[PDB]
Amino acid sequence: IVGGYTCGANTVPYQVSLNSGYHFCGGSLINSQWVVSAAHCYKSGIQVRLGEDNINVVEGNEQFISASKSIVHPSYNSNTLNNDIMLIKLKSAASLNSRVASISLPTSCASAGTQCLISGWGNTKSSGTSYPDVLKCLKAPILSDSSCKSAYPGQITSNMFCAGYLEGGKDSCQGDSGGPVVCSGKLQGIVSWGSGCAQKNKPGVYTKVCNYVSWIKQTIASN
Ligand SMILES: [Ca+2]
Repeated sequence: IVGGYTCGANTVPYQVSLNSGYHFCGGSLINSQWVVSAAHCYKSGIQVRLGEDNINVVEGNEQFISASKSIVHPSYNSNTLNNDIMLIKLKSAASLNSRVASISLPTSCASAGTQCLISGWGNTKSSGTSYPDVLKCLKAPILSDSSCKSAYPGQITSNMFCAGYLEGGKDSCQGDSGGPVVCSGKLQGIVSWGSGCAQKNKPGVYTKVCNYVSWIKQTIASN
């Protein structure tokens, strides 16, 4: 996260870390057995880390759980990043408490201007690379579809939204992918892609979770 602040330990109880011997993506807990993340974070060997603040120190409150399976959206397109969503089933059910809790799915899409909380352990630099130990947070509005499309003409599908600041200085960055975008208590977005980090007129692009609620529900029911 570039331009954000320290969240505070366990204040984003639905944030997960995907680990393969290092932190490579984020994700959100949506029930005791399932995490949502981005299709592009897809790899074998994933250990889901819940209740993490400092990802380098065991502090207490962590639960380390192997993914049992990862489900990339069948229509995911790695050139376009259209349908950039993935579900991960935990080998066993997390223990839900105040530190480790699930985020609700929206029942309707958010409008332009809604303020959301984005969070991750990704690079905190616009230029160069500086990874934090602790979770960082950012408040960012959802931009209008007109602005989003005039920033990335021919690249925005109806399953993507833009959020952030046209002025540069504040954004998600390398490391943050798969992580939540939460707006009024629901998960509206997934960190997906952009152009550099916190560059002027190049806001971050997010997966539009409201378009996937049925798919999520349907796939979880059958697995
Ligand atoms: Ca830790």
